[PDB]
Amino acid sequence: TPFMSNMTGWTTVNGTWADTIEGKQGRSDGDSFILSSASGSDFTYESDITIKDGNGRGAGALMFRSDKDAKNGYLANVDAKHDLVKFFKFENGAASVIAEYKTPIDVNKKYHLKTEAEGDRFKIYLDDRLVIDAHDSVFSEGQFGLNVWDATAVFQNVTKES
Ligand SMILES: OC[C@H]1O[C@](O)(CO)[C@@H](O)[C@@H]1O
Ligand code: NA
Repeated sequence: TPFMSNMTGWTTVNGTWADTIEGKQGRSDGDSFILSSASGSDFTYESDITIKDGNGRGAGALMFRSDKDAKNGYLANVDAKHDLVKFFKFENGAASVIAEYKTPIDVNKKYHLKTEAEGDRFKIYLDDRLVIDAHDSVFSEGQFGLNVWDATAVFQNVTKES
């Protein structure tokens, strides 16, 4: 098992998801999603994320407090195309952004993305540097997942602690 995670029940919502020696690979034009059967309310959730060459060289994301369809929930991402770390939400099937931090995000560079969620408060860390501290009260609990946007991206050491 080349994909390292402490979570299981990984079930594709859409896009294409496969395990490689670099970890779990997602690939789509636009947004796509894979959900774990694992669920949570307050937690730390993290992954190594690498944007590969291909598609639009866009983004890879943690997803959390997600509904069963990935139509509602929170994401934190690294976006190579836009040079952004975004904290955002889907609500009623569409995305809107809560906070975003500007920094160069390079293709083929491994980033460690960490989210700490506690009640309505979220702290997002990029390679251990705190970059976003935000509030949003829309979702309190749900499934963990992963997302890519206009990208091929690879996720490794995907872990939850609570
Ligand atoms: O940064 C990429 C992300 O940006 C969004 O357009 C939200 O602004 C999402 O659809 C996509 O996953
Ligand atoms: Na970039």
